[PDB]
Amino acid sequence: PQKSKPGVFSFLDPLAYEIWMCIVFAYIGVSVVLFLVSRFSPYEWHSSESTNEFGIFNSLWFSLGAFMQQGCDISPRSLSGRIVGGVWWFFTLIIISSYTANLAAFLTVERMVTSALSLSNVAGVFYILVGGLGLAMLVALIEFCYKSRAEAKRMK
Amino acid sequence: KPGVFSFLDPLAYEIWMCIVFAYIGVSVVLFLVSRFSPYEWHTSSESTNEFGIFNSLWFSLGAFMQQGCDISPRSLSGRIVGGVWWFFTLIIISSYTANLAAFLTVTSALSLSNVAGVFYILVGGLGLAMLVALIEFCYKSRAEAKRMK
Amino acid sequence: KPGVFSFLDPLAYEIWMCIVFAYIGVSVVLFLVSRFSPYEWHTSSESTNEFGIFNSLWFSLGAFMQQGCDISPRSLSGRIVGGVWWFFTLIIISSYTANLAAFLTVTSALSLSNVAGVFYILVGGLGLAMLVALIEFCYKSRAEAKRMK
Amino acid sequence: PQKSKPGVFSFLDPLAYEIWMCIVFAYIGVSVVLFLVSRFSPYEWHSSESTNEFGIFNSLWFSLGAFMQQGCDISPRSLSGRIVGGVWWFFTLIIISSYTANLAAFLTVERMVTSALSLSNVAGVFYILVGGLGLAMLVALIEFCYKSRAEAKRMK
Amino acid sequence: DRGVQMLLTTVGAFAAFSLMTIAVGTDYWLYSRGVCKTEVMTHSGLWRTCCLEGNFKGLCKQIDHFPEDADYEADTAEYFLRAVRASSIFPILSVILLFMGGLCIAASEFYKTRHNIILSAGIFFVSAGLSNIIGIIVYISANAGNSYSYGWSFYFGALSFIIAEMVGVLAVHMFIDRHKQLRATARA
Amino acid sequence: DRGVQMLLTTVGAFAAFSLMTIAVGTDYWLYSRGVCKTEVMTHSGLWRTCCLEGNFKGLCKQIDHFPEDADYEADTAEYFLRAVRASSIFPILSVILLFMGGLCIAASEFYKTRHNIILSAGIFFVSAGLSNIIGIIVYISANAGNSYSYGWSFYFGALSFIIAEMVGVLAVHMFIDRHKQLRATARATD
Amino acid sequence: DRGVQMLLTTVGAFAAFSLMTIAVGTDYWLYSRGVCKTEVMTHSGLWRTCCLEGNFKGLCKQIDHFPEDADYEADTAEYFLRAVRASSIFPILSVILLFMGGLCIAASEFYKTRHNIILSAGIFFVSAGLSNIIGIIVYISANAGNSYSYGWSFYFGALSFIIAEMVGVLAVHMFIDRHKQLRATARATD
Amino acid sequence: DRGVQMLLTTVGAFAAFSLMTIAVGTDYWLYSRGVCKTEVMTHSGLWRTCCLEGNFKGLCKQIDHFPEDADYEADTAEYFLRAVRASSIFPILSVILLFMGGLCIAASEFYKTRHNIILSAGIFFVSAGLSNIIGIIVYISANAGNSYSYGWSFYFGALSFIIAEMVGVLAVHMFIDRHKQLRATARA
Ligand SMILES: [Ca+2]
Ligand SMILES: [Ca+2]
Repeated sequence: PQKSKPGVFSFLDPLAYEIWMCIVFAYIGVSVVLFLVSRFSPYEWHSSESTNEFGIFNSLWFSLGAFMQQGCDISPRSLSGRIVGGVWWFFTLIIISSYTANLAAFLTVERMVTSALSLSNVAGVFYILVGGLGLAMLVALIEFCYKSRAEAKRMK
Repeated sequence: KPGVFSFLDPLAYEIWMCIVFAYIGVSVVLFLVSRFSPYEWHTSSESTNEFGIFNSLWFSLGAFMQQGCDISPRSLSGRIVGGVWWFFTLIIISSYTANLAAFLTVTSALSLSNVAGVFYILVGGLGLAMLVALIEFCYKSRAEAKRMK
Repeated sequence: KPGVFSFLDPLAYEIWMCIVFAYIGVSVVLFLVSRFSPYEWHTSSESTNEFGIFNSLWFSLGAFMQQGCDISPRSLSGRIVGGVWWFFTLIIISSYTANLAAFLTVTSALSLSNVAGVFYILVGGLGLAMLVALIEFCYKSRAEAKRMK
Repeated sequence: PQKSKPGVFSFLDPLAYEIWMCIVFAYIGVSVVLFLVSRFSPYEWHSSESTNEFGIFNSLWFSLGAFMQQGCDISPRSLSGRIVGGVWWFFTLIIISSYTANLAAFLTVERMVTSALSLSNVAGVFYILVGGLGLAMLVALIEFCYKSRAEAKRMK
Repeated sequence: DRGVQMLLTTVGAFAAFSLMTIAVGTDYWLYSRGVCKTEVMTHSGLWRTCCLEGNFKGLCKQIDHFPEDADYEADTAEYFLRAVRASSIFPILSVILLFMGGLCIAASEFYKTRHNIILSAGIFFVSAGLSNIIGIIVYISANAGNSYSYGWSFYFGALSFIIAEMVGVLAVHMFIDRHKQLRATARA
Repeated sequence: DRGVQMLLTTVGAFAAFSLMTIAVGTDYWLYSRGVCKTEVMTHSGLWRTCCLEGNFKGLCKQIDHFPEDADYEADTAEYFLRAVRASSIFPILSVILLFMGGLCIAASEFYKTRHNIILSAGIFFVSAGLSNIIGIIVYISANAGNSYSYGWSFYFGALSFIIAEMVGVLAVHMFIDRHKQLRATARATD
Repeated sequence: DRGVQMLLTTVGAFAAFSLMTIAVGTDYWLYSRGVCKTEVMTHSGLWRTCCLEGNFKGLCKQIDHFPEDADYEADTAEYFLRAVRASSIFPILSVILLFMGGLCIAASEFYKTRHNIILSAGIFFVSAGLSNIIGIIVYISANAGNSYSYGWSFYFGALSFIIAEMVGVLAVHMFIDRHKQLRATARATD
Repeated sequence: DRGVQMLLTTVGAFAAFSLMTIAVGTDYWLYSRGVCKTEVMTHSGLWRTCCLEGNFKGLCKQIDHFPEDADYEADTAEYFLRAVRASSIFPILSVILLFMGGLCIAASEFYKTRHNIILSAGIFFVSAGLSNIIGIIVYISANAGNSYSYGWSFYFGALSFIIAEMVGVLAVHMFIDRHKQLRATARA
């Protein structure tokens, strides 16, 4: 039959589905453990502010930045937090090195059921990026609308 | 026959054009979601964050180039934009590196003729930056001279 | 037959051992050149920089893992150490990635069996960190209880 | 004849010697231009301190960190400084992507005149690292000795 | 200046809207090999294809968005992409959003006491730019689905996207400055 | 907001415990070709595999966790993995940790004076999730040694892990809030 | 320290100008096999190539910068590169910029009241180095279209570039120090 | 405490020196195939090689650091590496630096008024660790120049390197604290 071009989500091809699910679970667990070891101790607090900035949302942001090879403006300072960060960094290095080794080959595989990369092979990432931009705009607008309504209700 | 700009071969021209368009759009949306709402301004008014349009463009350029960032978004929508841009950057840069490695092995050392274009671009950028700095300097000097009159 | 820790295959075991030794030595030398001299302490005394032994180890680990850094050396000798460590890290990590790409193509998706070891290591590290935090917490609680007596 | 293993400095094999020399020249030029556009204007100054931290030494450090894909605690803030930084980032991306594509193959090439990497193939980088550590220790000791002698001379 | 910013925003919005309308209407998007009756150089747009040389110059054809193919084993993603390209819903949506942003600008000119209209115009312009990006990606992906070139209608669309993003930035800045002025007046 | 947070924590803890218990108990973990007699589509869990449809529908057979013959003792890692999978010690440990966390929550609601109990509960929940993760990996690794699919017991376990993480975060937040109140009261009284 | 800095800047500017002038003038840029008649070891510069040793030692021939035949025009970039190499506009521009920087240094030492001149000098030096870099690349690219080596004229040019960068940095430092003194005097008088 | 830090530094320095001396002296560095008279399992060290099984157990040979090879086309780098390995100058230098650091520790114990002796001891320990790293790399590279294993002398050397780095860190901390105390006394 006709050759089957890779799907719109072919960027997930290099890793199996179980690997992706385990990566999601590991990311959630790492963020939760980082937040717990960073904020649970009452002796890490000072009306009172924590010594570190690693809340649950900030822990998730730090873990996502570490996995994306980008980084953020914060970094763990405690011993246990730094252990979590280092082990997550090692996991990220291994997994990303495995994933990015042959990404283009998975993006341009032909199946029956060298050349430059075409826009058709990477259209899915563009679609996801534009969808994320739209979602962020909608979330910001919703928050603005909510705050404006609350301020108006307070005024009258 | 590879040319001076043969380093752009692994990606198609449409991919480069759409990368530029996506970069512009991401920077604009990041600035919009970071600065539009009046509830992030507190009493010349000062914003809680520092994500202006110029700062947003700098952040997006740094994120795409896999370089360090001076600032990071803190809001929910700004972080959504940053995360989706990080995902896009990871996929695109990884694909470019994989395709470049495939291209380069079609063990011979790389020649200067194959990468002369990037040197030309770098020198042109340095000249443009020096010209811009000098223009700004002489403009400010003229403004100060007019003020002193 | 690749095992659970097959991700370490591209580099020999001696390379990993020497990487660990080099990391320890680089951290120690960075701390030494950053903190030994009494002329970088100004009036509990405070240092001009923040490169203690623990901070030096964290900096070296972050540099080797291609992750963001909280601090950067500012002195001449500290920057020499940082630059040579950056060069070493670039060479070693690039060689590991190139050899891993060679290994993985001896287009089949990677299986969970090939990377189960890194998940085991990650979970063990999380458990160790939680245990360390709990130990420190209960130690401090005992100290506070003794103080209140 | 017998197979010739790659030399102690085989990590420079992927790029030609002219490319390395041009990289050194480009690094020097980029650092100099960054410092010039960051510090020359009297309107960027405030007994008086500059708005930015980009002296010549700091410019060289920033350029080296950008080329090493590591980064530092400073980043250009002016328009011209950011132009220099962005063009240097693009140059670094292209050159490093070209250099690291097949580093292991150049490290393990056999000539007459897959397998795991051995320590013999990467002994040169270890030698250079230890030499740099020794040089840094010597420089720190020399500075300490100089300052101690100056303080002693001031005392008496 | 508020007046200068208003003039620049209006001029940019009109320019982007006109460029998008011209790009959608015109049929010089692509130059490639093809036929114009019922394999020569031919310029095609979103709707029509016409050969610019040969014995059949001028007379030309509608694009067969759903050609008489084998019709067997056609993925739903392929059909979705083909339908989206055939409708050209994203370029038309970009045109509509640009028109709505211009209408918001005019209304704010007539309703200077209301400040949310500036924000609405900025949102419309940014959304139009995003829709244009999606439309360009869809058009190129459908085209790729061997020597060709892009005409001036494609570049008109790209310029319209850039100008729309610029005008959205200007409108957001205008909204920010108006709220800053309101806060300064209330505080003083 | 303390009552709402505590109600959410209790409900989530019970839900995660029930989901993990059901996932361990039920045998709809994997759908694959096999035989239930000591080839046909079968559903297998952690303990037994049963044939659906066919002439032997509804017949269940205990899973043999030590396949092959000749007892090739060339690797100890494979035997360790087989023993861990056969014992299923990690899913059961996750269930036990969830039960202990729920018990700690009940004890905290009873005493209403010892804050550390709350903290302990949170740890248990987080620990449970970690154990859950390991179990999942082990299970998939055990399937390494024909298209297959995962049943609703696998996703029940995954949902249990997610809810356990959420409940652990909520418990840690409650602990932090209790210490905030304690610090505020101490500041007021001093 | 102003006098020491000015002396260093002047000496470095003169050295860089002399090195660039010698590199452009001399013909020991490249050692390679070739012929100096219109194969033997020859040394070639920017303009002429001469045979060393052999029966035609000491004979110099103008370099033909437009090789091959049929005058193929499929590429304009190649013709641009060949024209740029034949003109050698970038090394000569670097020499001119170094001369202008030295002239600006002399004019600044003469007037001793106009600070901007100093700044201009620095720019020239930096600009010269940039031009130098381009020339080097162009030259090597021109050699793309047998083992070879580079003579002492190539390294004279490289040293000229390095010294030009150093002198530009020194001139910028002198400009900054002059504005520091101006600001200090203004603060003292106000 | 100052006394506890003194005791830990002295104990670690003695342990590292003893481990390095034992590793250099002993001949259980590597297990590999080889001969012991004039291809069986054999343990070899820096100087001697001895087969641990067979008909020639015990009686054994000095390592031929410069074997009777073809002698043609011997690179200068290869000869330099072979000479460095044959001399074992880096393990011996590590032993000497550890001994000098211990001597500095003893002198500082006898010369408590002088603080630069602590710094000298720390520098000696760090240098000994660096020399040990270089020696390990040289030994492995020369060995590689097919089934083998590493004995307990190699691991004794590695442990000595780790302990030496730890003791250097402790000595540097000691120097820092002594200077801090001097500054505090002068300031107050
Ligand atoms: Ca980075
Ligand atoms: Ca690669």
